[PDB]
Amino acid sequence: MIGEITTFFGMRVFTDEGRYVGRVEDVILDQNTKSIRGLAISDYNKALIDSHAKGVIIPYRVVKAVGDIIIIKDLFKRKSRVLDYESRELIEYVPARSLARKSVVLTDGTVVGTLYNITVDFKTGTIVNLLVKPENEIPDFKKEEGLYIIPFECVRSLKDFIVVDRR
Repeated sequence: MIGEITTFFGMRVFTDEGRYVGRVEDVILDQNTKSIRGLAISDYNKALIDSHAKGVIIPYRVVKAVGDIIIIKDLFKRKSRVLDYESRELIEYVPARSLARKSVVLTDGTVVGTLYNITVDFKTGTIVNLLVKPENEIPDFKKEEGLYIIPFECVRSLKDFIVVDRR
């Protein structure tokens, strides 16, 4: 259920009707809601998607399962419009990879380190932790496997420098 964001990368996505959607290229994040917003897909199925973009974004709420593959709700169908005189019906934000190995700093200006990875809940889509490769010795963040465990609650911006506070 809970794991690291790099796991998404390269995973094939299918629908819950067994139909191939594509391969995850990136993961779209939201600081305001501390959650995954969408998945960026490439090598995407033309039979299902009418589009000329390099990649398409699937909103994260349609994700049902993340295992060896990602299963999403099948939404690649046509609704049928109702006809009044006929019983028949008619038919006619920050990407995760752009945070790669950025520098992480405190509110005062201390250089905390370089971002290594991001911990997320795959069912909920909540962002849980940052994992920062250390460069200085701040006592404000606990450690595991030699990385700073920064609760995402404490992140205050994510532009050219990842900015982090003690609370």
